[PDB]
Amino acid sequence: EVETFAFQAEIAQLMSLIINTFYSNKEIFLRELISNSSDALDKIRYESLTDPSKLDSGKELHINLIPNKQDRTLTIVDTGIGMTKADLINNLGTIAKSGTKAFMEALQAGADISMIGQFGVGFYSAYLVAEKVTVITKHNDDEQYAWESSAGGSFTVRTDTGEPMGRGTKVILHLKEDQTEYLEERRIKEIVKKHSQFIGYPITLFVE
Ligand SMILES: COc1ccc(OC)c(Cc2nc3nc(F)nc(N)c3[nH]2)c1
Repeated sequence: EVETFAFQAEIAQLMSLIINTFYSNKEIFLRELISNSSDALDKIRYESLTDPSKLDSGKELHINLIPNKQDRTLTIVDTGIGMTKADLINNLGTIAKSGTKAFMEALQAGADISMIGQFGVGFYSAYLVAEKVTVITKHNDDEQYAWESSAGGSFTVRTDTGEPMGRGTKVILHLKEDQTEYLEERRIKEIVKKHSQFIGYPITLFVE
């Protein structure tokens, strides 16, 4: 069964700003999500220092970038800490409320969209290039979940019956029709080199 939830009003507002504002420098979505992955990998790494059993669900700490032209998706995969149901439905939204407001304020004073990550809400930059985002995630303390949103003010959560992922998070970007450049190998490489060059975890760009 699929539960449908309303975004907090501020988040829905931010999402619509991201979708509606004319802003050509869309490529920053990728460093935002890679950075989110890196924080999540840092978290499970730190936690395992005092409980090595936390790595029973997978020892490898890394990031995969997987384009698929047939499906028109770009997937960012990590083996970080993963998200619980509570994170998905409640906690992320609660923390995002302040960041969103600060960001929206900054945006006059003349900040720009590329600065979204300094407000801890970089995830929503996915909406610069994706019409729909699906997030598959698994935390040690919980079951595997599928979060999904095409914006418009709501998101869904369901327990995921797909392939089990061990531990971590996959963000599946269903790209907008005019955003398929982000499926191209050389465009992805270029972006990773420019914005994510010093991430402390292996980043593997899959080819097709
Ligand atoms: C639905 O997913 C999100 C919604 C809002 C949001 O930041 C407001 C984030 C940001 C984020 N949180 C994450 N937690 C883990 F363990 N791994 C990741 N790769 C994560 N990315 C995710």
